[PDB]
Amino acid sequence: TQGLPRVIELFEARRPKAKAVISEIDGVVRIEEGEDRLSVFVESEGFSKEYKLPKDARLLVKDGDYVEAGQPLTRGAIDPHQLLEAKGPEAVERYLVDEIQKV
Repeated sequence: TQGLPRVIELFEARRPKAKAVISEIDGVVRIEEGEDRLSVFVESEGFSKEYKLPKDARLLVKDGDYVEAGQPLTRGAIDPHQLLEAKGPEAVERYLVDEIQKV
């Protein structure tokens, strides 16, 4: 359990230790792995951006799936600033409040 240090981690908006990753744009998910490291490509009409992922960490999105902006690709806590610059302010409010209340 994360607990009080997590509450502090939230109220201070501090970089999560087990940082998940979020899509900066809206596009399809194309998973590519030769066996070295894992790469997850969020690709769209005008933009193609790839995410470097460690082979060990697991993810929430199967290949070919649609992802909204700021939608977490991997499992873990989410860096507030990232989703602020991704999804926008209201979603940040929602996440912060819901996590504090989760604890």
